Amino acid sequence: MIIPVRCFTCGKIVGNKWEAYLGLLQAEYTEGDALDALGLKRYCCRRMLLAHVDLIEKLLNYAP
Amino acid sequence: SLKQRLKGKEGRVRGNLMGKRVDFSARTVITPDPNLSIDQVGVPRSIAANMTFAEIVTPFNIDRLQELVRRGNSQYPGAKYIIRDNGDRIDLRFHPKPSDLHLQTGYKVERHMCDGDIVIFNRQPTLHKMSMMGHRVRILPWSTFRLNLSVTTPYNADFDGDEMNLHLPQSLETRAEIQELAMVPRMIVTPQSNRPVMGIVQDTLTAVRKFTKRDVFLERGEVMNLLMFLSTWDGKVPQPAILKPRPLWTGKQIFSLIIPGHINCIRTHSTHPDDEDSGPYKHISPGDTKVVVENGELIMGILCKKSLGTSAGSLVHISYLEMGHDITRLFYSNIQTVINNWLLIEGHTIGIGDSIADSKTYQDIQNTIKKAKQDVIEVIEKAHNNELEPTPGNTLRQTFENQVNRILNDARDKTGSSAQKSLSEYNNFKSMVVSGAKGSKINISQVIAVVGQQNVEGKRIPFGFKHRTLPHFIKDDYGPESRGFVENSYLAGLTPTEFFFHAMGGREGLIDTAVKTAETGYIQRRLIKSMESVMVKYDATVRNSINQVVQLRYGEDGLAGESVEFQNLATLKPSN
Amino acid sequence: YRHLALLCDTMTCRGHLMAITRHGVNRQDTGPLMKCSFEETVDVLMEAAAHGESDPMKGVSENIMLGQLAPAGTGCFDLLLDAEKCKYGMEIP
Amino acid sequence: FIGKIPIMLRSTYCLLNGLTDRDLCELNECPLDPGGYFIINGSEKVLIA
Amino acid sequence: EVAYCSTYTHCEIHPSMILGVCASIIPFPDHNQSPRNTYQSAMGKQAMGVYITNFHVRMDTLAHVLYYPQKPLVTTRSMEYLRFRELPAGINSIVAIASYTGYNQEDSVIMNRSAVDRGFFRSVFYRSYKEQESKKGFDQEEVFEKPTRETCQGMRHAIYDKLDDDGLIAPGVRVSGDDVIIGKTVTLPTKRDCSTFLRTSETGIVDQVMVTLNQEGYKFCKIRVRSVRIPQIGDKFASRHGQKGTCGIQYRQEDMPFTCEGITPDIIINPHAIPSRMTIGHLIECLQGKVSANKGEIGDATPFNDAVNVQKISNLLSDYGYHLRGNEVLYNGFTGRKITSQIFIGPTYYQRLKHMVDDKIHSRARGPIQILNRQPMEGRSRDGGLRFGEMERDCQIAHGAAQFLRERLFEASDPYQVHVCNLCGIMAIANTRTHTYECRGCRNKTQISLVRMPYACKLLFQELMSMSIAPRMMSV
Amino acid sequence: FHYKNVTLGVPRLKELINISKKPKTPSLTVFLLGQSARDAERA
Amino acid sequence: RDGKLAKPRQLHNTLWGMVCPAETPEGHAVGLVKNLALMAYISVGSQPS
Amino acid sequence: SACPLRTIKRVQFGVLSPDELKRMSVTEGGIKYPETTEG
Amino acid sequence: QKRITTPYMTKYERARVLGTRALQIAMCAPVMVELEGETDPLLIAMKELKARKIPIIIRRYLPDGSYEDWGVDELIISD
Amino acid sequence: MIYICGECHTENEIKSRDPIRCRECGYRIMYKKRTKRLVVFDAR
Amino acid sequence: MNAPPAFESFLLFEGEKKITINKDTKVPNACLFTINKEDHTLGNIIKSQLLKDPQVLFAGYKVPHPLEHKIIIRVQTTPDYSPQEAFTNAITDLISELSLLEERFRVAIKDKQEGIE
Amino acid sequence: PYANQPTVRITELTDENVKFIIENTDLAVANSIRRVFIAEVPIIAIDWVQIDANSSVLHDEFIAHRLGLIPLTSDDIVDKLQYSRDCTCEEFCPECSVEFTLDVRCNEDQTRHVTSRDLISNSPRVIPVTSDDILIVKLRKGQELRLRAYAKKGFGKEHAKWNPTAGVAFEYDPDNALRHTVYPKPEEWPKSEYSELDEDESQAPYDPNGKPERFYYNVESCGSLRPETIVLSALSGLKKKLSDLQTQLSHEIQSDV
Ligand SMILES: [Mg+2]
Ligand SMILES: [Zn+2]
Ligand SMILES: [Zn+2]
Ligand SMILES: [Zn+2]
Ligand SMILES: [Zn+2]
Repeated sequence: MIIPVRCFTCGKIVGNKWEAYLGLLQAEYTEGDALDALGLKRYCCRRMLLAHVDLIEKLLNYAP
Repeated sequence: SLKQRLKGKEGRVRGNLMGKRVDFSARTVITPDPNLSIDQVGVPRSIAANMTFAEIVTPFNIDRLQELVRRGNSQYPGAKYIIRDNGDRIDLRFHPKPSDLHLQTGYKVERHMCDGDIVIFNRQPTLHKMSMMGHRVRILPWSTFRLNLSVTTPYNADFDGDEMNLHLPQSLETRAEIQELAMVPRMIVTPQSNRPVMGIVQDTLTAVRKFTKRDVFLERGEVMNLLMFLSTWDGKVPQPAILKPRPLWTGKQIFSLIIPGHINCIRTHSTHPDDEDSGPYKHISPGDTKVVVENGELIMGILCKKSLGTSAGSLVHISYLEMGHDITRLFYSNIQTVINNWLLIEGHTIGIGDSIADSKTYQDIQNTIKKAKQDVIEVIEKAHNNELEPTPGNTLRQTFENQVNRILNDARDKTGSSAQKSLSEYNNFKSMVVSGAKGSKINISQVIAVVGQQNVEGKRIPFGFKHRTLPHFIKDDYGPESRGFVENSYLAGLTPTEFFFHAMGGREGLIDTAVKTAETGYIQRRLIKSMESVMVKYDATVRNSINQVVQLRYGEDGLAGESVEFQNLATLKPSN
Repeated sequence: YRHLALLCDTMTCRGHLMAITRHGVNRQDTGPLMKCSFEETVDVLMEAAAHGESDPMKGVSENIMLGQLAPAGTGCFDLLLDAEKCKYGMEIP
Repeated sequence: FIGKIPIMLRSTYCLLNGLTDRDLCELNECPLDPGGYFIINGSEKVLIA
Repeated sequence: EVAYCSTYTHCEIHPSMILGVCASIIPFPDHNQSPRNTYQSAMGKQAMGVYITNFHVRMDTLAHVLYYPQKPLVTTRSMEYLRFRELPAGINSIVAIASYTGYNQEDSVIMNRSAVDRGFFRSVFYRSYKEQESKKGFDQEEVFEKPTRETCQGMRHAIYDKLDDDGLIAPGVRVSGDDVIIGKTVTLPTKRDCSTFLRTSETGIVDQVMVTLNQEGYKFCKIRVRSVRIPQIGDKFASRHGQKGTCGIQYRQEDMPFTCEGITPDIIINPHAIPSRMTIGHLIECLQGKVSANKGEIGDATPFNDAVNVQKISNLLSDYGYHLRGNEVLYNGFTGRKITSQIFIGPTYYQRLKHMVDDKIHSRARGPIQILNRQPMEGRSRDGGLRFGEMERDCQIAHGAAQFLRERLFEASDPYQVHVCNLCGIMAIANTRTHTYECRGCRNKTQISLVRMPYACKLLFQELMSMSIAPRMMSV
Repeated sequence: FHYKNVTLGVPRLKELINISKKPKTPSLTVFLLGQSARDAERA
Repeated sequence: RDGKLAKPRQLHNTLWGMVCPAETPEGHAVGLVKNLALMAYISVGSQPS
Repeated sequence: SACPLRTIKRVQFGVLSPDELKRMSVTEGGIKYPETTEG
Repeated sequence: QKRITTPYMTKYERARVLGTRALQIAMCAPVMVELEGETDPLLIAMKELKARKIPIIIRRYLPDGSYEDWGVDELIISD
Repeated sequence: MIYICGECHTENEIKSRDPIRCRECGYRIMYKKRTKRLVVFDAR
Repeated sequence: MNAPPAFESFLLFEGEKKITINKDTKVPNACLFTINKEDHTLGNIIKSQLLKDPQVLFAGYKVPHPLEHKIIIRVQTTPDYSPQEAFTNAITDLISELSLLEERFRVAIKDKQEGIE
Repeated sequence: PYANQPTVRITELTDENVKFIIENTDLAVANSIRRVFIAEVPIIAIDWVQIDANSSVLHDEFIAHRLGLIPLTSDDIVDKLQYSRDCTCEEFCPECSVEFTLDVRCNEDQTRHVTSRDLISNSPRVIPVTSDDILIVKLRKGQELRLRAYAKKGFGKEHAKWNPTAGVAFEYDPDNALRHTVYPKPEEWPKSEYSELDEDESQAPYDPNGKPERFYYNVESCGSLRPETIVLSALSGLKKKLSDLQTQLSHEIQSDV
């Protein structure tokens, strides 16, 4: 649905990073390059962005 | 009609009268607890509060009872209802104030269930007395039933959503008899097999084998923690196995402390060699096999699944014979607690690398498979020539199939030996196999070398298509892969044709197991109803309900089934 | 061996081969209440009333149906409290 | 009039088929939802082969 | 080559295509045991995941939704076709094969409390209750209105204050379990009221309240309650490779063992389980999952593709600088000392099972009994006594504990007292006020005696007397 | 199925529980008192 | 489902490419319920005229 | 209550006589009305 | 003696006697053996059985119906 | 009392014991308005 | 309650006593110290200091149940020496080491606020 | 019977992370301090959330859980703020709690994204740590979300959100002279970053007597509290726990005599 605020293992904030990660995906950086641009050296922090799927946009499309 | 009103299954005369739902019964998911004692069973606080035991007022304990009356339907320790001498029942919650009501001698107090109460703990289906074992109530905050690892082996319940039922006796006599006959430490042994039904859990058993390895050294601080955990510890530290470099205790020496009193037991090692006993140095035991326990101390060898297993002559069985059931229950708890503390420091692991083998071993496995396939081709061509002659009383086609199967079997055995040679003491998979707690040598052969022939109903896969098992195969194909033989290990991966044949083997196995359970249960139910009447009288003659004698003495020996143990006469076997 | 020996001995106790089946239980010296618990209650009870037959109550099932303790272990013997042993006793408040 | 025949969802006769994803969003019907189930008394029933 | 045939009429498009949608989700199925793949097909159907994107628009009873659904790190190409990625039923969890406090033994999974606090594996539950006004007769019309003690003959002790004037609870309020959520009054020639109660311990805030005309046209109201449930030790979590188990225990991140990096595995599984089920694929997937996270590209789990080999994945891990086997040195959290044996750790996709401990737990004490047979019956709490099995009674006979067996058989259910004379086996009329009972026909008070037998047995004896066969009870 | 044809396992136990005039695969092992048992040709 | 006959329950060679062997519900009846292969399509059928 | 509590030694089954049934029957003169209650 | 029935108390007899003695203590039976600061009736009952001071005589029923009377002191604890 | 019509996204009061309908929308489906009272929650 | 509250785990009740004195007759001058509502972190540090002390013959720290919050520490000393004195000495040594470490860390940050350069 | 004198050397000092090495100290002391930084150091995070009305797709409970996880600056007022239960003042007030109020309405056709920066705090010192902005929820056109929240002081043990630091890296004895961990193949294993082992030397030679020393600790923080400040606070907190235990023991011995 929406990115979790904190990484499941470290507790480092991932919610702010997700908007930056989407911008890196929009830019030349690939999914691996975007994680390198973030500079996370721990797989758990990289995994949260890589495995996350945004279903919030689908919910927004439906009329309220 | 009135005759129609009388009914059998789901009927008042039979279904309701013979079996009826019982109050004071609690059901919830079960989770294992190593720390909890074997008698103790974890109970959720909410279930414990709902369950109640009627208690006669006693002058010595009146102060506790009045406190329970003061807190009604609020605190966990409280009385939901009070029964007066008249027998009228009063609700504290409905009554405006609990304090105004006054307790009198002989009043009945519905105290909520508390730790130390005795309950009957049973699995949802009971096929034997061992399934139903009396347990001591213990309270834990979470809503789950917590039971010791040792009690799990008689229950035989895997912890995947499984649930169990506990019933609380409301009568002093019923509670006392349940303690005398159904207590879990008393039921550790089984009369039918004359052996304990309780065996060390696989995680503890593999750790025990690693703990009893010769190359185990423990620091003084680590040993002090193990002594603190041991209930059997007498508060006196044993002299260290190694003294001058630093105080050190061997794992076998720490296990000797766990063993209670002075029980003497000898158990053959799981990997113990018959050749070693015939050969010299049998007493020396170079392989550390031939486990021997003397004066309640492990002296030599490595403890194995057989030594701590649910079998006659086991070290736990010897503890039951001399130390007694209560001490044996403490011994089971002590082994688990010490093993867990040692296990976290030692560590346990499994990996693809343990499954993987050296390339030279893989090349050897490929060579034997190639030779077997060539031999099968030679048999097929000879059969077409008709050089092969049918064995008497057997079809030529059957003999040709049997000989091809023999070639596959010998090759699979050779690949299996290559898989065993690749395994090393460092390798985790070999260590689990050596303990025997989990895994098997045959499982290793499937994992590293050849899974083996896949068959349905013990016969090679038939040709569903005309003359062909599959469209990809040619007509009249006698190739081993066509007949479902699998020469590929699980780690290597399975070809789609092999995978389909493997699925057929899995499907047939699944059907037989499900059908078998229903049939065995049905026949057992008829047998249990038929033999329930038979019983032993005061004179010790076994008799039916009619009282016609079945046997003059029980078992033809007039002795308990558990008491008899295997012994060697050593008179008839030697020459005159 | 004791469990195996008992199963053959009870089967051969009659002196004829009998299968463990409902029909085999139906031909027995057991009382009508046991037959009533076996789903043949209507026929046996009419026959018992006509012949004035009386249930023995030997079976454990007959006792449990009436709510009496089954005649198993812990039920056959009856205790007999004795005053002479009671006389050397200490009263408690 | 002969009678009323229940209509399988996402069938050509059914209104949902032939509608764009935006039209489905207005009707609160998911484009992802497979369909193929008859609706009887406001419940989902699918025939089994 | 020496092919079986050189003129094949047709060729398979792909070997993996034959596998079904449930089979495809499992990674490396061929490496895994064939029965284990079958078990996971059942697990995938009962896995808890959002059924459809517009879950809110449709009110569904027992609906299961996932707080943070995540795509698997390793995905089969077939999985994309069934759109499993679009609506995932599981969240990836780091997994280590190790033995710690012994809670993990016998298919139990250790879990991180800190991850549960962050909302990992958290789920949303929706339950819908629907009530329609009934008008079988004009006097039997059942309008929905708030129940009041003065106007209602059958009003329950539970307060009706939560219910609105319409008799329908307001949306957005939090209602405790076993509390009335719908109030209806049936006209009485005052008027008795029919009230529907919440499931016990539902603890669910009302998501929305809907009032609409029914197909019949009678007033129809649907109430949906939403309850948020965190992961629990009782709750079962299932691994993708045919593994299912309850959570053994939950520990704090400091309590959980930590690597040199300090990463702590979300879920810890016993090492013994993997050899018994021979799940070779699960170990490969754990290696692939760590490789995929470092690589930054999603792994392929197709079984017959043969794109990735165990050695190739190990070589990729060595390139990342991680050990090729994937074993990592770990420190016991409490000791702070590096563990003697390195533990292999790899992320494994995990799907939460539908079964939950909270629904399963139930206990009954002094519950209301049915008038016809005096049998124990479930109350509004919905908790009922467990039936005593016929086999369980036989086990008690083998134990020799006759008193306990008698207590469950007679005292626990329908205990009754009857009066009979020695000769006459008829049910003598009993008057409590007189305290004297008389077998009618012989007018006897000396012969009368008190016998305790089950109420079901007493009524059965009366039915036999109606059939003209009289059971006769004699003291001698 | 694994052993000619013999009845073993739970079905054989079921045959003991319910007596059957004919077993599913009846067979009797035969031993010879005469010297024929010792030598294959006489057997 | 009650019937225990082995031949209907057992997987067959012709089933290849038409059904998924792994996708079978476990229980008293094994393999009685099957799911068709994704490539496999049930034919609507055509007039023979 | 006042009546003593004792176990039943034996149970005997015999046909129930109509004459004894009439004596123990609660109703006198039988039931002459099919309706459960007139009003 | 000349009794076929064993002089030693049977395990079933031991269970009933311990339950009966415990039942008496909870009711408020005078204690033949003083309790060692025990509020649990079962614990006192087991010590009373070891003392053999319990006032209980057990009647054993033979198939012919002959009765054998054994005092708690005469009976030997099975355990 | 007050009810919300989903089709036209407007709130129209519905009389008790009166057939449900919407003014100028002809909609018989109504949703009760959110309660005025505020329910506290725990961030944990 | 099915889930224990977090505040209760670290907070002792008024009736509960933080430290309990127990006497062991198994060995001379052996005293058992039990601390309720205590995390594993405090117990590990106390046991190591007691092990370092020559006077303390036996130092053992264990947790009876993980779900329960409690630590049990056993101290054995020479008959002339007192076990309670050893326990207090271990606490003082730990406090002295921590205070010196805190001063050194504070000096180190002051030395390089912007780093070495 | 006297504690050894510890020596502290700081490899790196930065807001994002602090790397420090402590030598001449016991392994148990090194492990205890590492655990203390993660759970014994208090931070200010939202504990109470009340939503007057919710129109967002996410339910009110979902929004409340996200708000608590979001970090709030606690560098100087963690000591100044008091636990609401401990303080005798009203539970909702400025001294013991920080009030956060967010009201967001989207009238544009484009969805408006709610951010942590949007939250308004009565106390300036406690603020959402924004320099990007964390996305709490996305609001569709015509949807308004209004909520009132209060932030209460708590340490890591109480909740994961209250923990003030990310995962802390602790390692010691990179060369395996102690042989605490034994590798079946030393060459396959990669050498540690702090390892002094040469490329030729796959593993360190075993030493009969070894002392754990030169422990390496790296602390990474959200930035609400400085990582070096967290270490200084942790050392005082562990010392306070020992002092409280000594005070309890002194009272207990006084009661005995
Ligand atoms: Mg199971
Ligand atoms: Zn992370
Ligand atoms: Zn009479
Ligand atoms: Zn409208
Ligand atoms: Zn305040």
